[PDB]
Amino acid sequence: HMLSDEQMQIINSLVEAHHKTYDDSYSDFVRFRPPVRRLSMLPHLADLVSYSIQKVIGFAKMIPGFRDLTAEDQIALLKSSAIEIIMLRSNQSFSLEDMSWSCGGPDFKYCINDVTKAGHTLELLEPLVKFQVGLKKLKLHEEEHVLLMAICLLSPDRPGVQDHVRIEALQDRLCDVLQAYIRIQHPLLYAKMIQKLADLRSLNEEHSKQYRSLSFQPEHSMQLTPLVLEVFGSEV
Amino acid sequence: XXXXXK
Ligand SMILES: C=C1/C(=C\C=C2/CCC[C@]3(C)[C@@H]([C@H](C)CCCC(C)(C)O)CC[C@@H]23)C[C@@H](O)C[C@@H]1O
Repeated sequence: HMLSDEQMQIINSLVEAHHKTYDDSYSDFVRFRPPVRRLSMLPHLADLVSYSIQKVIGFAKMIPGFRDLTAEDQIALLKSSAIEIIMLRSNQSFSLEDMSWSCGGPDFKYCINDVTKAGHTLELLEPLVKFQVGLKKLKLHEEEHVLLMAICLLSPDRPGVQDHVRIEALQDRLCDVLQAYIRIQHPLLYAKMIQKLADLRSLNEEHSKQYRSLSFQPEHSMQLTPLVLEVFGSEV
Repeated sequence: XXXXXK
């Protein structure tokens, strides 16, 4: 029912790492290819995701103990979970009032129909919005939000992971840190957030399906970015 | 031509 100094520094490190890698102004969005409302939104949303992958990579490298894993394990964790961290970190820009991601003005307001114009269907998008709504209703503290992202990233049950025991140890430390934080700050919540990680596994599965079909169409794959082709690609 | 792992 108390946080140790080492647990406190882990929280401080993860929150500061998130502030370094998440810009609430969304001012870098003007450097993306402009949004257009076949697959007219694909250039903009590909630049958006590729930008976010860079931010997730930066956030991951500042998770305490992450840089001590082997480089191959760091990459395997990133490739398998990048889309889950992006969906998770996107909750900050999601809004319950209009059910969309608002990253500034109307140009950077991403409705469900916009992502339809990036090659995705309702099978992915309807559960994704439901995930955003259920996550938004939890009213997570910033400490809980960033701890959930770090826990999701350090899941050992990913393809290509070698040192499954060390990643398990790191994730357990973060789960312990998170469980002690929830105890102190709240009067249930831990189980719900762990359930959100199971939702992300399902969203990940559906996205990779729709991305794979998208990436094999040359007129569309040429609209992606080099980083998106690596992270979401099949080669390893 | 994942060295954004420096
Ligand atoms: C990125 C972030 C934000 C929105 C995330 C969104 C909204 C648009 C549609 C997205 C991008 C989903 C798409 C299904 C992903 C499709 C990517 C691709 C076309 C390559 O298959 C995933 C997350 C959704 C904005 C800001 O919160 C930063 C965050 O970091």
